[PDB]
Amino acid sequence: SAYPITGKLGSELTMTDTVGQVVLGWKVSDLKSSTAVIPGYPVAGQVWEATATVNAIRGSVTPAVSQFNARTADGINYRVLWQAAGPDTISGATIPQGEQSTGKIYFDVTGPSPTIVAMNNGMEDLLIWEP
Repeated sequence: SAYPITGKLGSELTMTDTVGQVVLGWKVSDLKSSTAVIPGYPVAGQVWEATATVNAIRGSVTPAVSQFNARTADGINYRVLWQAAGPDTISGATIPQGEQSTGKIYFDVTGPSPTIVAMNNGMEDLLIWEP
């Protein structure tokens, strides 16, 4: 597979999905230890956050926020705390072509600190943002 598409934190990466007839852009930036208290969530480690923006380039897009993950370089993975409580969380609402949607996503970091964000759809890694 030609996936994943890799680039830098702070950059917007484009993915074309012709099965869904959509094109979207995702920006991920500002991955960092958070002071957010999520919850009613059972946090085991330290809450981390990133700021994510989805861009509906072609078609209406419903962002697949549950696909996000924070990772270390060797590959330890922390699932997004999709959606749920979390302050100023990105909306999961569908956005029409030409609009964008932004907000925070959170992670429960229980090991080494992450430096990477990756979107994975259960089948493979699609988009990766690294230093």
